[PDB]
Amino acid sequence: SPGIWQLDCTHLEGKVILVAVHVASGYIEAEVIPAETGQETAYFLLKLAGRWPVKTVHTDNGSNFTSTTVKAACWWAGIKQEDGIPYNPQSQGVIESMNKELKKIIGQVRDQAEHLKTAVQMAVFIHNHKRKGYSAGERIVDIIATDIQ
Amino acid sequence: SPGIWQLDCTHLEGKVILVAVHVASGYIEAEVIPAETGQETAYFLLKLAGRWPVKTVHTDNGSNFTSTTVKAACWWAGIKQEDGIPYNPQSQGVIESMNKELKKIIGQVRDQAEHLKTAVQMAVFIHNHKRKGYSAGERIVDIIATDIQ
Ligand SMILES: O=C1C(=O)N(Cc2ccc3c(c2C(=O)O)OCCO3)c2ccc(Br)cc21
Ligand SMILES: O=C1C(=O)N(Cc2ccc3c(c2C(=O)O)OCCO3)c2ccc(Br)cc21
Ligand SMILES: O=C1C(=O)N(Cc2ccc3c(c2C(=O)O)OCCO3)c2ccc(Br)cc21
Ligand SMILES: O=C1C(=O)N(Cc2ccc3c(c2C(=O)O)OCCO3)c2ccc(Br)cc21
Repeated sequence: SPGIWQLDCTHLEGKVILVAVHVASGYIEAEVIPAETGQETAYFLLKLAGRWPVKTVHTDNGSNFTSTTVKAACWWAGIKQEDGIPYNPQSQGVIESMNKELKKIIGQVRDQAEHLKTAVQMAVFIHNHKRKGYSAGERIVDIIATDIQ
Repeated sequence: SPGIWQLDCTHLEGKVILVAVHVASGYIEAEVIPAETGQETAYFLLKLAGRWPVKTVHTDNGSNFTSTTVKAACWWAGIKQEDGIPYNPQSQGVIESMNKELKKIIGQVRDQAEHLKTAVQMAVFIHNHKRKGYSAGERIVDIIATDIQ
């Protein structure tokens, strides 16, 4: 479980927000892209796996699951690509709740920046630092550190 | 020291590679940009600080140190912006050595991808996973986890 991530794609202002969630911690990374393509998804996964020890990725849909470019990136980066089918049905709802929360945070900061991408990164910051008392950022580090020992 | 990062800017193929180094671990994040502007640097720091607990950044030059946009981002993200003057003169050399090593890794992967940005992210991956035996990725997590506890 310390190496497990979930991809998630949501839409705002006619653009796409691509999100990777560390399942055990709730920590996220995100980017704005014009549209979800295999190439964009593959590049996003390469960035993620260079930054955190990504063992398994639950892909967000069948097109990315199928994409040869995504498969090439997962091979390159040593990532096991899996489906993201909510076998535990509470998964649909958890992701849905996350997307709603992210968009809410984006709305709270939206006026501080001109570009959506800036507002998205502010929202990533706010989410990962929020005290729930540990934050997601603290949890991911502790989880992986425990795993290393 | 767990919160201390150093910015570094290097050039390749007529483009700019912006690098943030976690001083205590040697862990890096990097991006390709057309040119090093305050706005690009500010955005890069926002991304970094949303992902890792950035307390202090040693800026790479006086223009970024002075930039109002960089100062605004450091304020927003709770980052103490400092100079990057090598008071310990081995700093010039360590950064120089890093840039040389990065470019070498980029050269080793360059043919596998068309875009420089992809090759840079492959090099980030290879650097952060390389066993020196701990890797930089392992060191940064351990350092921050120890700090949390
Ligand atoms: O509300 C949520 C949520 O459920 N998560 C996802 C999540 C998944 C699994 C978890 C989570 C979270 C989380 O609450 O961040 O927390 C404990 C560990 O298990 C979010 C992530 C980003 C943003 Br913005 C909002 C949320
Ligand atoms: O609020 C802004 C902002 O406007 N940007 C920078 C910026 C400066 C000038 C611009 C900008 C932006 C931007 O929103 O990226 O958009 C194009 C118009 O001119 C930020 C970067 C980091 C952080 Br934290 C906050 C912000
Ligand atoms: O050769 C180096 C180097 O010195 N570092 C920077 C660095 C700074 C301080 C350290 C470092 C490193 C490092 O070797 O990564 O290692 C142990 C902790 O103290 C590099 C970072 C990325 C890449 Br690519 C190459 C290098
Ligand atoms: O080697 C490539 C590659 O070509 N890309 C993706 C890619 C696919 C098709 C392209 C690409 C790229 C790319 O280099 O980003 O460049 C534009 C021409 O058509 C990679 C993405 C992740 C990883 Br890991 C490796 C690679």
